[PDB]
Amino acid sequence: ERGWFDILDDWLKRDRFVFVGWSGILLFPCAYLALGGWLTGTTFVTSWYTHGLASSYLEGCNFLTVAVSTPANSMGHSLLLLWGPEAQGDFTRWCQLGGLWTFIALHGAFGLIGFMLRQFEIARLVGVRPYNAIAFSAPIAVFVSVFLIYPLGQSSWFFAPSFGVAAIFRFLLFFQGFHNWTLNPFHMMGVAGVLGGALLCAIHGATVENTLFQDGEGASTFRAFNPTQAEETYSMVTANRFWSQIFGIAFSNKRWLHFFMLFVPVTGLWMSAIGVVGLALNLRSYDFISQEIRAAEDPEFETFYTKNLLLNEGIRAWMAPQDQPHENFVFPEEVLPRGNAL
Amino acid sequence: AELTPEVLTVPLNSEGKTITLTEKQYLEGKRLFQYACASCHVGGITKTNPSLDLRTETLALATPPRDNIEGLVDYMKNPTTYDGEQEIAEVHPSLRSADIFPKMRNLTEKDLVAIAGHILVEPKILGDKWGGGKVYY
Amino acid sequence: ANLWERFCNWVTSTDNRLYVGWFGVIMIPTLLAATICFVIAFIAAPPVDIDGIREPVSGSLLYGNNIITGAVVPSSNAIGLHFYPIWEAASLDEWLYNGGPYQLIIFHFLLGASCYMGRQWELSYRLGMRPWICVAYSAPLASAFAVFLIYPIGQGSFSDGMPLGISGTFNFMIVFQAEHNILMHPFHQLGVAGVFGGALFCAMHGSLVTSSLIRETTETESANYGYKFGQEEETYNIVAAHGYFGRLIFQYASFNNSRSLHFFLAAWPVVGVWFAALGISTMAFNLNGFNFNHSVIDAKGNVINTWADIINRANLGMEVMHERNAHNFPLDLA
Amino acid sequence: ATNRDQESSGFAWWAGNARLINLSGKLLGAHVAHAGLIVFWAGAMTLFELAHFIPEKPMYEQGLILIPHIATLGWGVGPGGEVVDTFPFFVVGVVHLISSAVLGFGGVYHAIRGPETLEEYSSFFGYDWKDKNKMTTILGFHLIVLGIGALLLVAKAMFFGGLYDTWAPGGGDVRVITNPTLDPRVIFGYLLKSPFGGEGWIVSVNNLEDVVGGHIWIGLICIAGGIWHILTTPFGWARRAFIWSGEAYLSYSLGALSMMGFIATCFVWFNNTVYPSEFYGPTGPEASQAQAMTFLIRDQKLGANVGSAQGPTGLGKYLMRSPTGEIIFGGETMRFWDFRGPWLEPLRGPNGLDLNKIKNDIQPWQERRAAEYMTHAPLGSLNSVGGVATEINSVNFVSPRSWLATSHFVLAFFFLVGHLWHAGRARAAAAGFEKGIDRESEPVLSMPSLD
Amino acid sequence: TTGERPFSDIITSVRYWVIHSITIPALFIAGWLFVSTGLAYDVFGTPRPDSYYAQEQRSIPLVTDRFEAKQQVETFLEQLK
Amino acid sequence: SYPIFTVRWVAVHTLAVPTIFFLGAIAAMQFIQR
Ligand code: CLA
Ligand code: CLA
Ligand code: CLA
Ligand code: CLA
Ligand code: CLA
Ligand code: HEC
Ligand SMILES: CC1=C(/C=C/C(C)=C/C=C/C(C)=C/C=C/C=C(C)/C=C/C=C(C)/C=C/C2=C(C)CCCC2(C)C)C(C)(C)CCC1
Ligand SMILES: CC1=C(/C=C/C(C)=C/C=C/C(C)=C/C=C/C=C(C)/C=C/C=C(C)/C=C/C2=C(C)CCCC2(C)C)C(C)(C)CCC1
Ligand SMILES: CC1=C(/C=C/C(C)=C/C=C/C(C)=C/C=C/C=C(C)/C=C/C=C(C)/C=C/C2=C(C)CCCC2(C)C)C(C)(C)CCC1
Ligand SMILES: [Cl-]
Repeated sequence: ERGWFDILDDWLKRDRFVFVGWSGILLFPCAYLALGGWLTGTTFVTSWYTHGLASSYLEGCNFLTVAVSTPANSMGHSLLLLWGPEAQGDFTRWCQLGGLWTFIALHGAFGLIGFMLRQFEIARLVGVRPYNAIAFSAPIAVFVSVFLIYPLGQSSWFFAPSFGVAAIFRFLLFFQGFHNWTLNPFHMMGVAGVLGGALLCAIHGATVENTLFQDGEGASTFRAFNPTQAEETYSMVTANRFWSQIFGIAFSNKRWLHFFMLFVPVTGLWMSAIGVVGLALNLRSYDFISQEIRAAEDPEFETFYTKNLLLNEGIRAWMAPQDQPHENFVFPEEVLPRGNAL
Repeated sequence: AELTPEVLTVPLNSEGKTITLTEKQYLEGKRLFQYACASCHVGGITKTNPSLDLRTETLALATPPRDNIEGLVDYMKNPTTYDGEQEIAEVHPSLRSADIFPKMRNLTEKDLVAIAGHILVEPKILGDKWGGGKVYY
Repeated sequence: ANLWERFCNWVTSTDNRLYVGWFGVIMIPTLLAATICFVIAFIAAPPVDIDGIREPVSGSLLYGNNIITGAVVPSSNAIGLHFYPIWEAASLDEWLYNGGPYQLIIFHFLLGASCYMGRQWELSYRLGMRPWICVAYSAPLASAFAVFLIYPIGQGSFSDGMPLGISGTFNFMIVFQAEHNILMHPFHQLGVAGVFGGALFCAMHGSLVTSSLIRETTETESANYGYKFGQEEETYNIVAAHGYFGRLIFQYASFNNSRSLHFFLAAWPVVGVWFAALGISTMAFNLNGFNFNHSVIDAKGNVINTWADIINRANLGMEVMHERNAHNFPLDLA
Repeated sequence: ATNRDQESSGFAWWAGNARLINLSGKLLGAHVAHAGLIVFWAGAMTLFELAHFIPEKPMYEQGLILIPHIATLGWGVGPGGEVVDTFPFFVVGVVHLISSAVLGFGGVYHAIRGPETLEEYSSFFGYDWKDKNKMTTILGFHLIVLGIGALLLVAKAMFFGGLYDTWAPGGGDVRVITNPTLDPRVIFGYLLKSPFGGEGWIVSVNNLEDVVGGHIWIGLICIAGGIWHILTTPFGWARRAFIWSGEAYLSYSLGALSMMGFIATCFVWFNNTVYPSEFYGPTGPEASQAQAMTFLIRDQKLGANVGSAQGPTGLGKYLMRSPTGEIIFGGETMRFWDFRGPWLEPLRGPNGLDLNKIKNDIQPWQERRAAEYMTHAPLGSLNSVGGVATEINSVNFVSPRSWLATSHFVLAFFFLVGHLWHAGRARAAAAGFEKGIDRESEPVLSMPSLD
Repeated sequence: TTGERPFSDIITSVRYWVIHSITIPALFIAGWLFVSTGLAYDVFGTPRPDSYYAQEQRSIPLVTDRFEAKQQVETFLEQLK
Repeated sequence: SYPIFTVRWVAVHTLAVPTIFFLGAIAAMQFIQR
């Protein structure tokens, strides 16, 4: 049977400069539209009607301050389809209401699905194991938990991260002030995975580069390697003795070493995602009850935990009126928490 | 919203005469205020003495009144304490003390008017932000 | 074979289970001193007047702390950058009140860790290796210098050095944001690219090598038994790995030279963390992140807020609340 | 194309300047052309500064780093550091810029026209890195040049107009230095001071007599050592301790430059004598003390007894004791009580700040000086918005002390990395394994197992 | 190789540059004019510097209803005189 | 010898064509005054 399906399959899987595949039918339009929407919005589109913010090059923002901002809080969790009941097919209104945000987030989510399908598809054609796709589950878990689950637990898309450099910084600081997110052990595990992954990346790269066999005569050692050679290009034995004597322990199994390099950052990102799922419901690690009971009764008891909550309290009171304009917070000067003099 | 002649119309003196600045005057006042004054007066406050600001309501109750062009131009020639009782040229920049405040040496009478006009117009634009300090940033 | 040569040959011997070496002669006592003091202080030290205002902060477990809130508390703001060894105090009780232990721990630790870096160079020389592993370690080492020594020097006090604790670290980060807007500094941004990229390329390299392991085992056994320590032949097919990843992106975005691939794995996080360490070290002299507060103005002159101004609101809340009793004058100039 | 590709030389293009290691003639050209770049920048940057300079603004409000260096040497300034004559700044710039063409000329000639190697052309200018005698002779010549350079500063100070003295009675002025400190206990006592707070090692030098006398000692020492190294060759203990190669010698200098960059970073951050605050702006400690002074003065004028005002913590609101008893400014600036400055010392008594002087002797010029420094604290953003990180746009300011300290920390750090890179490589190349491990001779395979 | 013409071949060919010395500046100028004619403002609904606020108001025209949001924005746009 | 219009050709231009148009738009913005 060589019908139209099989002929299409032939054309999709041609060895070309940019491989396409069946996954490409999902991947390429969604990736292109998510990226083009971000570029279109950061260049031309305002956040005046949803946030009270300028957010485009057209308005005078720079690369750090442009964003595609979330919709107004009054949209709730609306899909904000261009043809939906809010914009009613009006492209200019759609832009003013935050439609580009759900546009980017939703095409981005399906683009990510398409990229992971691409990893499966190419792996199956070339004959390799699909561990690259498996590792890519971690960025997907992060994207889905932060950009979809988190706002879906909150009141509206408004509290999702906006797509911009400084907008994401605001998101970090909001999470400190409101959620005490540095205190969360699921974030801590994520920090461990990311920093441990960066550590492993540096240390493996340097160890290989400093246990190389002399396989050529030049002072540039890069040339003395051939992709099809059968020999290891560096000494696992010498590397093992170095770290055993420097650090006490060392890798001795090169397969374990490289699975571990997959394992550490992937696991950390997955742990951080779980904690953000909790924050969707405000299920925070905000306090230590034992600390609060002592400190309430004993005005001489002070720790770095209690010092940090006062910082959180400042963040909330000083940023909330501008950051949540739909709430109409009016905080007179006399209610604002402040230390002496400042 | 636009910088209109209404915005640029400020009291010239205490008797109720007004004067209408040009946009070029206002913008020149801003540049010269930044040059000579904003190190202590950024945003209409006073970093070395926060009890006294450049809000028009505060300038109105100074002695003599400073909420108009002539009062402000006089202040930059011969500044006084808030109650008028003492002359503070020795510690506040002025034409009288241009020898010890060298940035005042190249200000002309026309510059003093432009600086004065900036001080009187900015609160009409910024509202509470002018002289309000960090609470309004 | 005199006694000095014997001692020199033992010190530099490549047969010791842990290499000592000449750097190790400084490393071992200083690290032991710092470790012993840290453990004792973390468990049992009494509260410390970190900001010099007779307002002691409790850092140890026996005084009401858990693992997350506990710290060794930086030394008193009244001491500033003065040297405060035990023998400068009238008693141990004075030394403990003023945060003496913090100074003892970080000075011994920074010495010990600098010698740890020399020791990495030294052993590579004894084994006939190339010498640059210690250059990679200079990135985390420089970062330690930045938060324990350089930042206190520029601000004039070890009381603004990073605390030795988990929540103390968070306190340091939050106040740093308030006072320097580090999120808007391109060196911290390069640092984030360093560690986000390092974690990405770590998972990348690990998954690609794992994806192209040559079948040497049955399904009931760990594939790790397919590699034998010391074997001459490579354990995965880099051509198949390059063939997969080249098709994932495009052919010329993929490495087929393992040496330059591994050089890239070394360089990217190390260079990024150098920039992060330099960010902390230059904000120690108050060259702060980008300030776009009120940068966008309308035709009349109304301020139009951007996300930078929202960040500023959060920074203000951090600023006005930190060290709530320590400021008598309106500007927090250090 | 001698040694001008990777095949002939062994070095790829991105390490291309390593192809010069044994080509002394082209290497000479590279060094001379590069010195031309240094001299070019010095001349051009000065002219740019002068073109952009308004004499009525303080230097530190104008982004100047070179004119402050010239003014400190006593050219162009008078009492209080006021600019009286900008022509010296013009001369310094022009002469450096013109000289860079001479150096650029000789650099380009030796690099691409002259003999590639100098050993065949001249045994005086030729050298072998391994010739310990020749290398110490070249070193000796340059020590003599450096020693002469240090004596030129002494000559400027003692015979050609003097130096700007921020501490001069009457507000600061150019002063001829007639009795430089020569007592070696003073000069070398600076070298044995602790580098911690209240001591400050050599960064604490606080008077021009010590500065000038130190350069007399440094000049002699450099000239003597330069003669010593012309006439001698390294001793046996020295021969066994070092690696004798071009890359090794480079690495030692990289270590030395890194150390000097870190010292300069602190010098400009803390010292207000050879970096006068009139030209560079107040130090960080200085501006913080000046705020306390400003509000002590304001509040005392309103009728506060500042000696007895208890602050919210129980410590004095304005005044307190240091850990050794001295009367000092309160608030967070308690950390900066080691600061010394001409505008503050008249209030100092044997016990520290003197309450009678505070009540009676504060002069208007001190109030002016403290308010000026408080409002030019070395704080500012990367885009040069002056002030704390939370300040709004308005003031275009970053202190020269911040520009100079940050730039030289960054440079000193990377030069430390360069030292480690080249020292580790010089060691490996001398021993013969800088290209990797010999498979048939892998040292670990001949060692006993660890367990 | 995958059969397409090498990029280095293409971008050093005179024919490539004959074509793209026109198509590149033409696109650039079209982008410039999209802004300079003011058309970008009207396509996307972005305020000009003089249309963030009415002359005396200081309140944001914030959208506060889901299904009348379109009418709210149009009402805010009327109130700019 | 080689084709002109390939998949790679389309992918190059779907990216390159809007980029240039946007660079011109953003260049124009640098001359807008309030
Ligand atoms: C200060 C920076 C500096 C200096 C002084 C040098 C100097 C040198 N390099 Mg190095 N190099 C540098 C940076 C520098 N390089 C950088 C950044 C890289 C990375 C790209 C390299 C990579 C590199 C490689 C791969 C090689 C060199 C080589 C050389 C040497 C011969 C160059 C030659 O033959 O060119 C010939 C070039 C020309 C004839 C074209 C113009 C050259 C002139 C000098 C331009 C000067 C213009 C100037 C305005 C004129 C002023 C005139 C006026 C004063 C009268 C020379 C000593 C070569 C070498 O080692 O040979 C053994 C060599 O192979 N360099
Ligand atoms: C006086 C200082 C000095 C001197 C004479 C040398 C000399 C040498 N170095 Mg060393 N090096 C130094 C300091 C120095 N280095 C420092 C401070 C570092 C730490 C960063 C290094 C790190 C280093 C490494 C890692 C290597 C060398 C190597 C070499 C050799 C080849 C150099 C070359 O051709 O580069 C060619 C020049 C380039 C390719 C250009 C680099 C471009 C830089 C990164 C731009 C920096 C940005 C700029 C400051 C600002 C932005 C500009 C932009 C806006 C336009 C040569 C002997 C190589 C070697 O080992 O050979 C034996 C080598 O692999 N060096
Ligand atoms: C000692 C070095 C030094 C210092 C402390 C200063 C300081 C200053 N300069 Mg000067 N200048 C310098 C060198 C220096 N400059 C050089 C080399 C040039 C020629 C390019 C100039 C030409 C110059 C001009 C034309 C002007 C100044 C101006 C100024 C003032 C404002 C600076 C500013 O806004 O920067 C902005 C900050 C940056 C651009 C940050 C640069 C970030 C770099 C690229 C990072 C590099 C990191 C490292 C070196 C690379 C490592 C790579 C790694 C892989 C190893 C400030 C006083 C201005 C002024 O006010 O004049 C009165 C002004 O108009 N300078
Ligand atoms: C330190 C840098 C330096 C060094 C070591 C050399 C060394 C050499 N040069 Mg080169 N050259 C240089 C810089 C240098 N030159 C400069 C700056 C220029 C442009 C002027 C030249 C232009 C040049 C040419 C055109 C030629 C040489 C030649 C030579 C060779 C023979 C020189 C001789 O015998 O003169 C004998 C010594 C003297 C005549 C004494 C000169 C005294 C000077 C001019 C007065 C100033 C002295 C004082 C210390 C200067 C302080 C400068 C400081 C402030 C910067 C010798 C290898 C020749 C060559 O390569 O043969 C093939 C040759 O033809 N040079
Ligand atoms: C650029 C300057 C320079 C350089 C590179 C050299 C280089 C050299 N000198 Mg020369 N020397 C110089 C200037 C210089 N000298 C000057 C100006 C003088 C006159 C005072 C001398 C007088 C001199 C004598 C008498 C001798 C040398 C010798 C040597 C050789 C051995 C150096 C050595 O082992 O140091 C290593 C340093 C030490 C062993 C010092 C002790 C180690 C201490 C504990 C380190 C302390 C470090 C600490 C961080 C210090 C911080 C600052 C401190 C002051 C507080 C080496 C070739 C030796 C030689 O072989 O002559 C032929 C020798 O006998 N030099
Ligand atoms: C710090 C060194 C200052 C500079 C520079 C400028 N001003 Fe100032 N100003 C300063 C102080 C400490 C005070 C209070 C003086 C007092 O004790 O009464 C003032 C006051 C004013 C006022 C009066 C405000 C009022 O009465 O409400 C005005 C109008 C004023 N200053 C204007 C002004 C101008 C125009 C400046 C640049 C030419 C300028 N100041 C600089 C501190 C400092
Ligand atoms: C949304 C939407 C859509 C779409 C659209 C699109 C698709 C677009 C695209 C667009 C695009 C596609 C754009 C682009 C742009 C680009 C740009 C704007 C760029 C720039 C660049 C630059 C600026 C660069 C820079 C740099 C760097 C980064 C580094 C290197 C160096 C340099 C500096 C060069 C549709 C219609 C469907 C529908 C509706 C909605
Ligand atoms: C070798 C080499 C190199 C390098 C080179 C160099 C580095 C060079 C240098 C050069 C130089 C270093 C040059 C210089 C020149 C200069 C000049 C030419 C000048 C002139 C001047 C003038 C003409 C002046 C004028 C004036 C006056 C007098 C007055 C005022 C005004 C004015 C300014 C106008 C490279 C890397 C490329 C590569 C290849 C090899
Ligand atoms: C000018 C002046 C002055 C003076 C000064 C002086 C007098 C100085 C001196 C200085 C000096 C006099 C210095 C010294 C230095 C030294 C060093 C820096 C050393 C080093 C060493 C080393 C590095 C070694 C090493 C080693 C070892 C240890 C072992 C074996 C091997 C080797 C060799 C490697 C004063 C301050 C008064 C004032 C101001 C001005
Ligand atoms: Cl204070």
